[PDB]
Amino acid sequence: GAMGSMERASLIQKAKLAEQAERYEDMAAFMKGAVEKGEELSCEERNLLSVAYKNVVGGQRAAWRVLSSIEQKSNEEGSEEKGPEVREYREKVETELQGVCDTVLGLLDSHLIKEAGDAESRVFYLKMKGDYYRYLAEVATGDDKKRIIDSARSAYQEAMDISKKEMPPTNPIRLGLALNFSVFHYEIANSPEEAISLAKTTFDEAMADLHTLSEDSYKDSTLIMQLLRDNLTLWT
Amino acid sequence: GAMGSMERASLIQKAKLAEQAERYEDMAAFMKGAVEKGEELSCEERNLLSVAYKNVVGGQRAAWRVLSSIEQKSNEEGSEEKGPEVREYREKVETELQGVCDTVLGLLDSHLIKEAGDAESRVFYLKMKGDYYRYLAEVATGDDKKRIIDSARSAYQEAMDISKKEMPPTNPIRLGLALNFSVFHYEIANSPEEAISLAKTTFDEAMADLHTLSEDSYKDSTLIMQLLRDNLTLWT
Amino acid sequence: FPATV
Amino acid sequence: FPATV
Ligand SMILES: *CC(=O)NCC1CCN(C(=O)[C@]2(Nc3ccc(Cl)cc3)C[C@@H](C)O[C@@H](C)C2)CC1
Ligand SMILES: *CC(=O)NCC1CCN(C(=O)[C@]2(Nc3ccc(Cl)cc3)C[C@@H](C)O[C@@H](C)C2)CC1
Ligand SMILES: [Mg+2]
Ligand SMILES: [Mg+2]
Ligand SMILES: [Mg+2]
Ligand SMILES: [Mg+2]
Ligand SMILES: [Mg+2]
Ligand SMILES: [Mg+2]
Repeated sequence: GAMGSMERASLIQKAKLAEQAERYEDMAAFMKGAVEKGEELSCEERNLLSVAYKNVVGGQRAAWRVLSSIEQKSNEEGSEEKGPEVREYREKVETELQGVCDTVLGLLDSHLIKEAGDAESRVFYLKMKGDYYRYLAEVATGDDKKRIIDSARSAYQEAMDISKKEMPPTNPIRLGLALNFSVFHYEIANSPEEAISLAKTTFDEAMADLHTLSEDSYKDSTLIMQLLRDNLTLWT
Repeated sequence: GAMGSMERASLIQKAKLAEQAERYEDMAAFMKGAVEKGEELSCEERNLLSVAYKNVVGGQRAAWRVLSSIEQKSNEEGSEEKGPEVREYREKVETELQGVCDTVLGLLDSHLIKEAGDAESRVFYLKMKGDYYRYLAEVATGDDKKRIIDSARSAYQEAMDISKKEMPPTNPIRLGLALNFSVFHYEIANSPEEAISLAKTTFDEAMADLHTLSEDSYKDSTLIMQLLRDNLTLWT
Repeated sequence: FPATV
Repeated sequence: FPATV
């Protein structure tokens, strides 16, 4: 790997610089190099990893959606034939997206998840696993689509089971996991009622536990709770 | 070149899709492939070329400035030594920026400029030449800095001489050239008075020629004139 | 699109 | 930064 010669600490330092410079591809490459050193990641380091790849794939997803919409319009009655170029370029973007998702999944499988024993680390990685299978599912149209969707579901479910046993209802990781799994239900699994029920119960259970928190923890939890509320408002 | 097997028209089509998807690196790679087919570019195609590389290098310049500011702060009295990482990563970004500028300059030299005979095409390419030497100058600190600055100046000056002979004072290419050359004077050549004089005379000469224009041409010219005014306001 | 983190 | 096109 091209980062093999760079110190772990220098990779982390450079990932933080890359973030400041909004150079998210570089940030992701640095954090991939840091993961591949083989040591477990701290909380801060897990956050750098997640932010880098979230931003890289987020941009790919937005571009894929623009291209897929143009491609759909091209297949409507009365649309002039323009050749294979729209499909080819959507395929190009799609293949690069799938590559990034496979790279993240590969870091999680080799060997972040298996070394993560604390609930906060293990839930965080399993959530990432669900998220990157969800991004694969968004673009899947073949023989494996069902298996891809099930992979996402299984990862999210294991994370949920741990989170409910080991974390308080206000814990930001528990909250973020639930937010995303609720979106999975709505957008991927064709289960809007499940999505709504999960978002509502998560919100309500968190609300009831806010009284136990410091001001700073309250801020963290309520920020994510508002995203649950935002989704519920969109869906109801 | 990896685009050698793709039709010219398909490259152009894909560059337009890439633009819609805000995929400016792809857009630039497509337009590089289109230039390398060897045929002259239409106005629309010159615009695709310019927009793609403007956006790619613009992002690199913004990142380079973030990194250079962190590096400067690191060299102030009482700043803790943090190792070579800030300089290395600024150097990495810088080298990639210089690479992009060398790629554009290479397209202009092989063979866009020498085949451009009409004033509108030749001025446009010579302006680009000045712009990409200006970006090289922004990051230059060595033996060649003076020669890099002079390369930018010479390209801009040839474009200006043609523009003043062959185009009306409201022509958008003439206006954009003058805007940029004025910035060159201010930011690169340490010639703020020249920058101000050029912006003011350009604006005033354009104003006097607006009466000759259609509504649509008036809109085009006045949009760029406002940028001249904005710079004058910043500088006075 | 709905919110995710 | 000043405006360029
Ligand atoms: C190491 C660790 O415990 N990280 C969790 C931490 C919690 C606070 N936080 C956030 O709230 C945001 N990001 C995420 C990411 C992943 C998960 Cl599971 C939850 C939260 C970032 C802030 C800026 O914005 C909110 C909306 C989400 C960062 C990660
Ligand atoms: C082929 C050709 O003649 N192109 C010129 C054309 C003029 C109109 N225009 C612009 O005004 C803007 N871009 C540039 C780029 C380069 C030059 Cl020399 C002048 C103008 C784009 C629009 C959206 O915004 C204005 C401010 C600049 C596009 C290029
Ligand atoms: Mg070491
Ligand atoms: Mg495919
Ligand atoms: Mg349940
Ligand atoms: Mg051909
Ligand atoms: Mg250098
Ligand atoms: Mg003069």
